[PDB]
Amino acid sequence: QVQLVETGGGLVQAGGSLRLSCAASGSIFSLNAMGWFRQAPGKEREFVATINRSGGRTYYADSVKGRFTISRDNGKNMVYLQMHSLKPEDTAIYYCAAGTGWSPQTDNEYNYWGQGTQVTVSSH
Amino acid sequence: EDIIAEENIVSRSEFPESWLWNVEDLKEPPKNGISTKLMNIFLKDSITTWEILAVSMSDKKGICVADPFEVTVMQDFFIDLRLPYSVVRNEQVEIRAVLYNYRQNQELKVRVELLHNPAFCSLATTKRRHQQTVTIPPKSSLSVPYVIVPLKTGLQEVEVKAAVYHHFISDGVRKSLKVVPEGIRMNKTVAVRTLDPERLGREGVQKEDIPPADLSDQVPDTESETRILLQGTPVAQMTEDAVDAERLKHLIVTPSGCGEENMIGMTPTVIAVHYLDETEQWEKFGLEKRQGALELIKKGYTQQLAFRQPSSAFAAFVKRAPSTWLTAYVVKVFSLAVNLIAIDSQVLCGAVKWLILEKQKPDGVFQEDAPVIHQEMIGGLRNNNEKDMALTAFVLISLQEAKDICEEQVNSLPGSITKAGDFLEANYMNLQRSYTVAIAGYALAQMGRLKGPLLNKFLTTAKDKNRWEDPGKQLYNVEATSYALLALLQLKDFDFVPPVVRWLNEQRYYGGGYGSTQATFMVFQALAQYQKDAPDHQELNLDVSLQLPSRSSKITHRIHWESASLLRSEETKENEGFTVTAEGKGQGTLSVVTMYHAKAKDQLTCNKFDLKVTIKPAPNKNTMILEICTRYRGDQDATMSILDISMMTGFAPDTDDLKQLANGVDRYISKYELDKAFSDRNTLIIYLDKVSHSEDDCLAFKVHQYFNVELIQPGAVKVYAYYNLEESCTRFYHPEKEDGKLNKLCRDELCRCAEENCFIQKSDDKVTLEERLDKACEPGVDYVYKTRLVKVQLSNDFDEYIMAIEQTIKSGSDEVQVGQQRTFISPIKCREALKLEEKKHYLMWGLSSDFWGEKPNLSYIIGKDTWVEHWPEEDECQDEENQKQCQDLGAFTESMVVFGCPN
Amino acid sequence: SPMYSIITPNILRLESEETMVLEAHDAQGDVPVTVTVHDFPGKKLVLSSEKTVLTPATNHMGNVTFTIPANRKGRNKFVTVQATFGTQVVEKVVLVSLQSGYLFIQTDKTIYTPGSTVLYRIFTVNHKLLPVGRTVMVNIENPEGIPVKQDSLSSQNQLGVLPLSWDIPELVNMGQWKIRAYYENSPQQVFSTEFEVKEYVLPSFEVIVEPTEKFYYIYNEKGLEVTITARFLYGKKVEGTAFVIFGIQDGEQRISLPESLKRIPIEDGSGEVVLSRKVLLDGVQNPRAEDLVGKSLYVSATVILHSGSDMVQAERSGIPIVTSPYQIHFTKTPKYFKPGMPFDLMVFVTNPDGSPAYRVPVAVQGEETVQSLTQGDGVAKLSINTHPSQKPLSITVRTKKQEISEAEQATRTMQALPYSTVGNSNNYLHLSVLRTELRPGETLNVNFLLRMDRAHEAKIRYYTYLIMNKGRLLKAGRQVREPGQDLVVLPLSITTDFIPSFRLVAYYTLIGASGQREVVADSVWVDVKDSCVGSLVVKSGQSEDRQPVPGQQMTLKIEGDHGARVVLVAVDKGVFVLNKKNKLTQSKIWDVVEKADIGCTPGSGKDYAGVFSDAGLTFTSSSGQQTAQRAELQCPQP
Ligand SMILES: *[C@@H]1O[C@H](CO)[C@@H](O[C@@H]2O[C@H](CO)[C@@H](O[C@@H]3O[C@H](CO)[C@@H](O)[C@H](O)[C@@H]3O)[C@H](O)[C@H]2NC(C)=O)[C@H](O)[C@H]1NC(C)=O
Ligand SMILES: *[C@@H]1O[C@H](CO)[C@@H](O)[C@H](O)[C@H]1NC(C)=O
Repeated sequence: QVQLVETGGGLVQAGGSLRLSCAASGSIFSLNAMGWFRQAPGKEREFVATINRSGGRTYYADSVKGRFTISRDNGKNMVYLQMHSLKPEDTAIYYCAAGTGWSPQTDNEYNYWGQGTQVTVSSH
Repeated sequence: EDIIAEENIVSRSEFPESWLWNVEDLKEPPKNGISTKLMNIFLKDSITTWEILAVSMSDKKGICVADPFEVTVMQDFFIDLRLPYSVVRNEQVEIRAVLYNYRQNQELKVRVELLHNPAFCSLATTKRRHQQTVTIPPKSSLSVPYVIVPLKTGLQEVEVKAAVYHHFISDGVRKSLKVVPEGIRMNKTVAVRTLDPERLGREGVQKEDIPPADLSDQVPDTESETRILLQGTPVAQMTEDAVDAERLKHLIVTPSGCGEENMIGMTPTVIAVHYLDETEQWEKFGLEKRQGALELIKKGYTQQLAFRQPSSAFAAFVKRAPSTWLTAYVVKVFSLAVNLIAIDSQVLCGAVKWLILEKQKPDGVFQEDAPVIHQEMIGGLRNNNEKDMALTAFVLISLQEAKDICEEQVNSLPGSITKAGDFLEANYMNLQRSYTVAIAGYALAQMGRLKGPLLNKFLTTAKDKNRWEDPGKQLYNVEATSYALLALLQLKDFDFVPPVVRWLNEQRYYGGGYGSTQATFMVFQALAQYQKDAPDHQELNLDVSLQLPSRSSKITHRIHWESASLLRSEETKENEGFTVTAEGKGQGTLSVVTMYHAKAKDQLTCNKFDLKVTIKPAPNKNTMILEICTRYRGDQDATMSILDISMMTGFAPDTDDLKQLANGVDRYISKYELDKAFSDRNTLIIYLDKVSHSEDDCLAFKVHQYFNVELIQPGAVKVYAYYNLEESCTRFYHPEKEDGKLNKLCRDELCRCAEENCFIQKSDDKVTLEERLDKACEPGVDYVYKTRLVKVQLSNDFDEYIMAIEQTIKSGSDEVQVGQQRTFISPIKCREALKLEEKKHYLMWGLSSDFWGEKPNLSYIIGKDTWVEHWPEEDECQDEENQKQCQDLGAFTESMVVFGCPN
Repeated sequence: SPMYSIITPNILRLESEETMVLEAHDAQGDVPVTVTVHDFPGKKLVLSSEKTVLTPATNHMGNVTFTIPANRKGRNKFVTVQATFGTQVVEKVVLVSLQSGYLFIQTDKTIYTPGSTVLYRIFTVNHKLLPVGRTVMVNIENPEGIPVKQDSLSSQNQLGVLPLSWDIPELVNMGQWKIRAYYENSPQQVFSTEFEVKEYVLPSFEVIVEPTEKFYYIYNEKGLEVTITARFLYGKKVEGTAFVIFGIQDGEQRISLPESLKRIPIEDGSGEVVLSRKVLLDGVQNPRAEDLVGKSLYVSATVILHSGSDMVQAERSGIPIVTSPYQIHFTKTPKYFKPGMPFDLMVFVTNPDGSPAYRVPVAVQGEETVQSLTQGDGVAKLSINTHPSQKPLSITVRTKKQEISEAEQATRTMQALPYSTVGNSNNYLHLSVLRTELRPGETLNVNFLLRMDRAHEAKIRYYTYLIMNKGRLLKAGRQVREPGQDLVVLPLSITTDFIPSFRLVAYYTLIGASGQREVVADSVWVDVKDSCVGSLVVKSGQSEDRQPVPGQQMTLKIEGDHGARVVLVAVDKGVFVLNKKNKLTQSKIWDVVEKADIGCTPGSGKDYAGVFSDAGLTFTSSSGQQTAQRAELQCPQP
């Protein structure tokens, strides 16, 4: 199997930016879907972004449509999520998940999840 | 717009029928006598089930075949490229890319594309992709038809990629088929040369230069294989059968009596075992009996030593005088007995030592003192006119049977033999009895010399040229002919032997009886030597080595009489003249046959059915009537047949028409196809209970265009009976294309695709003078002409535009002069796009790759790289609209003709 | 007076280690034995010469292992086996077979296209199935019989595995090609396998034509019901249409029934179709239905996908027409009995296709009290008591299946002849052993029962038993008997060297009634469960809760004997949809071994000499007691 470890999180200001790095256990090659998911306090786990196996296709949620950019490096077994123009409504635990490629915008086709990392965007 | 195939699909290509041809050794330490080896393998790209078979060989356990282990490899979405084994060059076929969707309840929207290949003619070109979007319901499949035309022979490759919308799932298949030329396999005989080095050739060798394959019907640029068949020709010689052992059962005798009586009973038993051992008739006589007679032979040798006198001589009693004949006959029987049983050799050599000291006069004569009490055993020597010469020959033969055994013991033996041989030659030409010439004919042929005249007297004394006969008892004559056979077999002569042995067999003399000692011993010693040395064959031994300039080695073959390599074939794909060197004895045959592709009628398609497919725009956007008429070409009506119908891209059959066809008496449309949705239904099978051979059975149904498409791929119809898919017939249908065939230009079985653009589409106003010069001054642009359209020969396959070369602006590789004509070819789909008018002038340039025919009849093709621009007449330039173009064309000519193209 | 006896196999092999047991009955002191092997009809050559001494400590029981060298028309060849005990010579002419071992040929695939490569291996083993190092000649010939490639390899230090390959040219004939191989020392024994050359592409699904019963009952009014099963190679059901047609086959003439052509739909991967009894009778020209008994039926199905993109033809042939679903065979029962002692019937019951039938009750007529049941091997044992009389024993066995009417029962009759004794002394020897599936690791209790006169039983103090396995002498020993022990039990250790079966022949000798040297023998054929001598298993070395994906790495687990060389191959099962003939299996290897067995009979013989010969042994003594000469390589034909 394969497990994941999320890093790159921390505390940031309201307007700034930060990128989250997802480290994979085994070779991420041949894995069709690599998605990022988040769960805000008091809310449900929602979809953020998926990336193709080769990286040529992506999907984003409407709330973060033109503000986040997902990328992957199949040679380094790494997934990234560059977060720009942050909003106080983006405070959540960010989870990195491995998928099968089918229905990449839902969590029902992801069987290998990560520990998650806290990204707190304060209004101060 | 989004091309979903941007997924960077690396198509699956490894589809071996068998793999994992590996050898592993269980070196791991065993646990309870079982070693476990873990082995990492990489599964191939095939989507199937693999059967892995393992066989083990063990020093202490032997061979063991494991039970087969199966591995199933699958995906939820994948392409199955149903590719035929081979396709004939330039024949249009329809392949099937079947896309499978094994999702449980998800309907897929897939973008599937056929990739362009210059070896094929399809809708995919270098500037246009054959992409389409299809829908696959869950747990179903959809066949995507693709129409292609192979353009070059050899192993050619077809690749189909697909990627699903809204899911990160993609797949690609890249298989290959064989493109075979239009001919039919045919074999011709190159040469049949008989090998006989001792009759043909010189100095014992025979060189045979083989000419290369003399084919004149071969399809150009096709492979031929030449098979060299070296085969030895076996020959046999007739030989006379051995005497049936059932007639010889009475020769097993228990020897008893005194010194002469013991040898009488010992003779038929020693000579019977000797003859039965040589002919190997013990199986048909009784294998158990061989040991019993072997003990009677020992019993004879045991009781004969009781009468061996202390002087190493033999007499009837221990008080009887010794005999020259009896001593010489014990030497004759004991010598032939050594091969089966032996005890003492000094007894045999002791008798030969006495046979020369006491009974050898220096004249070479053996004289008998005659103490032989039994005149029965004497044989022909008794009652013989020349009893003196017949006895010298009898004892001389006894010394020879013991010469190879007493050469070191008796060193004076070769002296008495030479002396005995000297006496025989002198009085050989004076004998008048056939017995004396026969026994002294074997006595001088044995390791001796009979002169030419002596051999002539030996052969001419055979009355009827088959037997030796003289007045007297017939046992003397049978004994004589037996001596004459051992002579003909000692001289290795075999032209006089067959009639001699045939007479001995027709005598039906089986030995035994009174006075039969000599007749029984000689007739089976001679007939045993005939079976020991006999020509069954003619000694085949050919050393044939072929030197081929096709390789750097000479392959040889020793064609013995051995049956291991009677024939040995040597294949050589290279067609070159080679040399066959053959030396040795015997005969052989050489066969050289070359298989090749002979060009003939390409008529192998539709050999069992007639098929007429018409598509008519007879009156939701578009609606046409697809009519299919078929007829079986047999003496009777055909059985259940299949109509494999393929829809042209964007069309689907009318559902109500299919339900009315399914209600037919001799038709069946499966409920599966009738319940299918209107869309994603591009294939259909109408089953026929029968198809008439007398009339055309016609069915027709309407087809609607539910999706507008820019390029419509021709549909296909395929007919075949259920028991033979190979005997099929496929017709293509497509509106606005001749008989549903894709646009191609063919000449002498060489076609090039014509689905490219009609010509360079740049507008006459968006092009400038500098843009014309920069394009025309490229090295790729071979010819630049100003032409005048003379005639437009319209045809259904392609339009021919006969151009007069008004001016040679830039002469290319074709030497054309002003006033001459060249034909410019373009497919009929470009007739409305070119808008060429007769007696108008045009500026034309193109590539040298657009040349077509041979140099004397060179045609030009109007392809995607051909520039065709209207050249207005001199008076037409007075208009303000043509002022810009005329200033460019007039300047374009002066810049090219007077100054050429720099760089 | 002492009688010296020698025993060898009926047939001797070249380069094979044969065993010769030497005995010195009723003798005291050491007995030096010089064994020599000469040719025949001559005696000039000395093929082997071993020496040994029969000590009284071993009760004058020893063996000598020799090997006939392979220095060598169309007739038999013999040798002279001669053992000189002291000064007494005891010799026997023995038939020799020109066989060096076996050759098994494996091809990677069963069918090939022109232009492809044939990868094939040749396994060189001897008569014990152990690997050997010999020179092997290999040929590849076309359908016309023309050898296109000839090789000559040395399997020495190759562990009996010769890998080979050949590239099929493009210009080539279609049909059945042969790979023929033979040993250099024994070129008269040729081993062959076939592979088809054809133009094809692999299909995407397989078709299974399975009748509801593996036969057709001629009086079944329902006709022959057949189920057509079609599924993809990767394990998914097929939707399409099937064209099924039936036919009758008498010997090698096939007669198609055009009226039986049915077009059935294949829904959910399955479809059914019936050949009615009227169509069968009408198509074969309306004969009496009993005439069709003995002929077979074949079924040909052609399944086409609804898309028309692929189609597959399948055929199920050899469906016999029978009046009974069972066949009774006495091929495993001895044909000779001993008067006064129990006779053990080995009734073998098969289904009409030849497979062994399980749990089929059989019984002997006239008794109705002796009724057994067939085991998994299809054999049922029936011990019946026989009168002490010289009458022939006619036995008729019938099946007693409950669900089957008396008309559909099976029957078969055999006759057993009384064992003839020397001088009508009524001295016999019975070997009894239980008949169930015997496996290595078990012990077999062999009972030695002695029926003879009590005025001479004190003279018999030992039995001499010999074990015949795969045409060779595996173990020869002595079973000691004490005066008064009419029955002694020999516990025999059944190891893997007894696979696939073996014969146990025993004999005792004495000087009894008129001072005549009498030899009494008996034999029994014991079947052991077929398997490998060692073991070999291939399975998955990973969890494989996942279904593997094209290109995915997979761990393969191979479990076998230590020091064994395993050769592998992986074949697309679509190949077998096109051709599945001439595939190497362990069952075919045991078929070759049993066909090469030099024993011809499952039991005793007409006399003591017949017991040795039928088990494939020779007997010869200085007192004249010996076996009849054997000159035919094959067994007598019934
Ligand atoms: C022919 O004679 C040979 C030699 O006497 C026999 O081979 C020997 O058979 C004995 C059994 O009677 C073997 O003894 C046992 O060996 C096993 C395995 O080593 C061991 O575990 C036991 O404790 C016991 O010692 C002996 O090893 C064996 N020797 C050889 C060299 O094979 C053979 O059985 C005779 N064959 C016939 C057909 O009579
Ligand atoms: C030659 O052609 C004939 C006719 O098809 C065929 O039967 C034969 O096998 C061919 N022989 C060879 C060597 O190709």
